[PDB]
Amino acid sequence: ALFSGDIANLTAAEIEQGFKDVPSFVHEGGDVPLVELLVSAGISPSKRQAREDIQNGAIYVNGERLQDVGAILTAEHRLEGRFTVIRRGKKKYYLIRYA
Repeated sequence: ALFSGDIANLTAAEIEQGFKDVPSFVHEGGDVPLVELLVSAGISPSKRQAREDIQNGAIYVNGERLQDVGAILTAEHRLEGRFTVIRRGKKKYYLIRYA
C-alpha cells in the first residue's frame, strides 16, 4: 500500500528492522520521561550521563532531535503509539516499547 503521517518512514516493522542493530526494551505502559526510559532501556543508566544523553541534540527520538521531558515521554508521545527509536548518536539507535 502506502503510508504518510509522522513515523511513516519508521513504523513498527520499520523500526524493528530499522533498528535491529541494537537491543530493545519494554516498560509497563504509562508515560515515562525520555531520561528514565533510556536509563531503564540501557542507553545511558548513569543518572548524570542519562540526563545529558537526553538533554543533547544528539538524541533524535524517532529521527527528530528531541532533548527535553516537555519534548517526549513515551511511544504514544512520539508516534501514535507502537515503539520509539532513541537515536542517541553518541551510542546507537535503541528501541523502546511498552507492555
